Amino acid sequence: STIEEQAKTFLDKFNHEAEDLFYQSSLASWNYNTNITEENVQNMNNAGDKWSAFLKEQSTLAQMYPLQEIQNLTVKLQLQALQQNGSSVLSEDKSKRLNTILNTMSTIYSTGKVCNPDNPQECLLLEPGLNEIMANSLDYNERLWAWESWRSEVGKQLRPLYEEYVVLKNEMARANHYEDYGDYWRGDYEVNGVDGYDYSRGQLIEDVEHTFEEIKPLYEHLHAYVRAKLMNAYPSYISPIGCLPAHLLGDMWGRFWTNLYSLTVPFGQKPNIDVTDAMVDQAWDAQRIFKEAEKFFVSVGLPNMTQGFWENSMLTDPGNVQKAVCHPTAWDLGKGDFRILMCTKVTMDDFLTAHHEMGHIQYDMAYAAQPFLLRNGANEGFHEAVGEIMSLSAATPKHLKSIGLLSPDFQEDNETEINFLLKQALTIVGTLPFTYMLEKWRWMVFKGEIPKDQWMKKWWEMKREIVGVVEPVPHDETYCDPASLFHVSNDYSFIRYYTRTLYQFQFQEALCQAAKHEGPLHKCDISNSTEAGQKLFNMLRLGKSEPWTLALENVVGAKNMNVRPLLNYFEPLFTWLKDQNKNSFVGWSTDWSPYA
Amino acid sequence: YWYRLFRKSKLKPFERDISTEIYQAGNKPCKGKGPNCYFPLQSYGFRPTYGVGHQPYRVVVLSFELLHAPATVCGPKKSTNLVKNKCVNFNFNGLTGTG
Ligand SMILES: *[C@@H]1O[C@H](CO)[C@@H](O)[C@H](O)[C@H]1NC(C)=O
Ligand SMILES: *[C@@H]1O[C@H](CO)[C@@H](O)[C@H](O)[C@H]1NC(C)=O
Ligand SMILES: *[C@@H]1O[C@H](CO)[C@@H](O)[C@H](O)[C@H]1NC(C)=O
Ligand SMILES: *[C@@H]1O[C@H](CO)[C@@H](O)[C@H](O)[C@H]1NC(C)=O
Ligand SMILES: *[C@@H]1O[C@H](CO)[C@@H](O)[C@H](O)[C@H]1NC(C)=O
Ligand SMILES: *[C@@H]1O[C@H](CO)[C@@H](O)[C@H](O)[C@H]1NC(C)=O
Ligand SMILES: [Zn+2]
Repeated sequence: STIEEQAKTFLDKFNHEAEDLFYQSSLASWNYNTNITEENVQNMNNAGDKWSAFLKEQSTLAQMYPLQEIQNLTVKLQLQALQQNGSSVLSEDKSKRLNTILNTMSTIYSTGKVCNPDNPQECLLLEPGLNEIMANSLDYNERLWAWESWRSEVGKQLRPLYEEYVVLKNEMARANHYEDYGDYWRGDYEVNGVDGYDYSRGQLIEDVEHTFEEIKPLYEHLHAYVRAKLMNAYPSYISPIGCLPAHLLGDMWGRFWTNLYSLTVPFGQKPNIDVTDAMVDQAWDAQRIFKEAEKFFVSVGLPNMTQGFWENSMLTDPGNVQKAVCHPTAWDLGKGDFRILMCTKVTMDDFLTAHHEMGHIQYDMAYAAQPFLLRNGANEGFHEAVGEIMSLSAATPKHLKSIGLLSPDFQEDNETEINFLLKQALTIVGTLPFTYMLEKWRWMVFKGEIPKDQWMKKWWEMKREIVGVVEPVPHDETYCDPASLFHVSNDYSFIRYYTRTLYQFQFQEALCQAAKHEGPLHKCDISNSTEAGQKLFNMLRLGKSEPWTLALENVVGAKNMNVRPLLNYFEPLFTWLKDQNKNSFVGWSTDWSPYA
Repeated sequence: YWYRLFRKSKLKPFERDISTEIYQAGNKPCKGKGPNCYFPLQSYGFRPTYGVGHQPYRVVVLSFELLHAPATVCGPKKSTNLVKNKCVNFNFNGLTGTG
């Protein structure tokens, strides 16, 4: 006769309907992903349409129960997930316009190609053209040509579309009793209810600013070292004190700095660790790699793979008879169906990717007991962090020596550790400012502090002030540079990566401390340590049923984001950089530009 | 294969219900589905590729007893061979002796 009982019954019905519908959709999607055939596409389309129709029908009936009359803090989260008007607040024509504009943007981004001047019959599409050039070329004019071209052909065909996209998304956000679309995305971290763990939507900005204010010295030293080393490959293109050009960062946009290892290696004479020859000399296969990964995961006390996973999940490419999409992915079809889809080769990179995917599968398997609506991570950053901690822990030389893939007489020196630390730093430390700046610019644009005619005047201005990169050619308001990315042209958030990177090192430090480890953090293996696994389990099985602050506190011991473990992980590299660059200058000035 | 989900009461040992009337959840009187008026019957979705915890189990709950009765059809008894011209302990249909 109350409202709580009616809400409970409604969720009870929805829980049993959604399971069957979602399982049908997921099975159809997997069947399509295995092959490439017309009837599979037809089945996938039918299943997806049915699932979307059911979800839309069930969303409407959930608004009858007021949110203020229910005090349970568990069904309230599910109702809040269901009571959300998706895009129906506006009129039908506006919704149709929004769907059309999104589809047009996606189509424009997907099928964009650039042609070499005076050669209309030779056009490349980035994967083996621009981005390949971007990743494996030491020339100067070619890199600048590709970098300017791709943006010139793509961004101007997306900017007018993006203006209407922003306007309509703001309209929908205000219709949904929010401030803007940026507030709509920041709401993922919002926690209301139980006292002592509240997290307002506006606290995220302050937390991110405070945490980033501490990373600056290490990034400054790394930037100075990279700038000093790159003056040997481009002698007359890098300022002694200026900012690094964005077209010489080994990537189309500068997201990662991994492709600069061959230019900035400290000791090129001593080789790195590569067990590919050991893998080949003992006749290893994909099954052996996967069973070794399973052994590593069971070494810490976690459960192992279900029998069906060894049957329904493909491990190697079928060949020319079939046609699949080789892309690693952990599939949770529901109702006890967990699968891995990856084409495996005998290589160390696959040896680490297997661990990453199996960590994904373990995390998915952890929270199978929770209701359907709560079967996800605490936030949008826990999942990849749990995946990556195992990958970081499994590459230690001690583990390689223990499993017999390395010579027992290989005397590990204090010179290879610097190489490994630098290689890890170039791909971990060098991406946080980029993500932070992109999210800050997007939030400022959505909020309204930046008028429509002052977009790019800020976009290149923040770069020089944060990332230390300068545009090689001037730009006007016609360009839309951020839309060239996959996560900007298509509607996707970007603050996931910063939080994931900050969480992974904190978790690693907590586990290493719990494992009674003595020495530097970079030589830590969580193998043969039960105490290092059970603690992690306390976070694995919670899911979305509890605020992310409580989940983080259950492992690390602190309820707020922290950065000290990240700097502790790179301490000897920091000392070596401090010793090396005593005769150089740290810092950058925003006055030098390549074009002026 | 179907199973009950909603009912406005609890069950008692050895009770069976076949009712198909719609279940009421609100104050207003009900005629047909639509609003808070759900059908109290939902089916399973068994598939051969489910996990161990979701695959169908044929469960004979031998909740058997009801022993007492004018009749007592019985479990089966073992018999052995027969020996003659010798001193043995015999049991014939409950008649027990020696000779
Ligand atoms: C995949 O394709 C092959 C031939 O193209 C066909 O024999 C097989 O049944 C297909 N399987 C699925 C799941 O579509
Ligand atoms: C909230 O409801 C759940 C079941 O939906 C129950 O387990 C829990 O005890 C309830 N909360 C309180 C404080 O009783
Ligand atoms: C949006 O949600 C409100 C309740 O918050 C509801 O009254 C309104 O009809 C909804 N609009 C839709 C579903 O388009
Ligand atoms: C790990 O996998 C092995 C191989 O089947 C199995 O015997 C063992 O029970 C697994 N460990 C756990 C904790 O499930
Ligand atoms: C873990 O312990 C086992 C059993 O003693 C041992 O064989 C293995 O080498 C150990 N692994 C590591 C990484 O020390
Ligand atoms: C390694 O140890 C040696 C000890 O002789 C020391 O001279 C050197 O500075 C240390 N660091 C590197 C990077 O070699
Ligand atoms: Zn991953």
